[PDB]
Amino acid sequence: SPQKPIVRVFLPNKQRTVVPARCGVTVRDSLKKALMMRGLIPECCAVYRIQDGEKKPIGWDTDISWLTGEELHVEVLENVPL
Ligand SMILES: COc1cc(OC)c(/C=C/S(=O)(=O)Cc2ccc(OC)c(NCC(=O)O)c2)c(OC)c1
Repeated sequence: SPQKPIVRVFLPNKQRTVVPARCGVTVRDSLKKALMMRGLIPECCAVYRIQDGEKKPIGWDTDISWLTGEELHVEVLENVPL
């Protein structure tokens, strides 16, 4: 059934957006909107999601429709954060 699923991304500065689980869409497209909805840009950010007290670094080329229902984190790449 054509349901509208969503995945919420925590933007930089501890904000949070929500994007539909865009099928055939990479993180970059979906969450570049996410940045722009805060007024930010996808250039200076990285995308990785916090799991069990840990971090699972996602790829900007990752298909976002697999990350549905799961909240992501976008963290500013300042001086290459590990
Ligand atoms: C900060 O930048 C953004 C922040 C947003 O939010 C904080 C939204 C979007 C909010 S939203 O409410 O439209 C998400 C959304 C979509 C579909 C849903 O069901 C199908 C539901 N269901 C739960 C509910 O209705 O609350 C929620 C944003 O969108 C581009 C950008």
